[PDB]
Amino acid sequence: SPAKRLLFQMVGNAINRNTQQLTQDLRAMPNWSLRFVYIVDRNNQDLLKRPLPPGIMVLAPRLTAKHPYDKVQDRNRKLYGRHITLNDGNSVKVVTISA
Ligand SMILES: [Cl-]
Repeated sequence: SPAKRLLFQMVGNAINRNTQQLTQDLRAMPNWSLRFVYIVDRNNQDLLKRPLPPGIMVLAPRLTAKHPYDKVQDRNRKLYGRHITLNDGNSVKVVTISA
């Protein structure tokens, strides 16, 4: 639920940003908080090219233009996810992970 509030604030920021700007503001976040957020592009790559922890790729395929939001329990963790399209036209999936 901290994870859900992180998704919320992140999506709130990201929707007004382009790919390059969202990449740099993701990079500018502190390391301890990055372990909880991934932003996955149309190539199923994290915007900082980090390897995706398992579970991210159970949730990501579900996140769609028609059904943008979903939550999953995986490996004693809640993952929360949201598909958005940036002002670029590029689509990304912001995914956050708990404790
Ligand atoms: Cl959108």
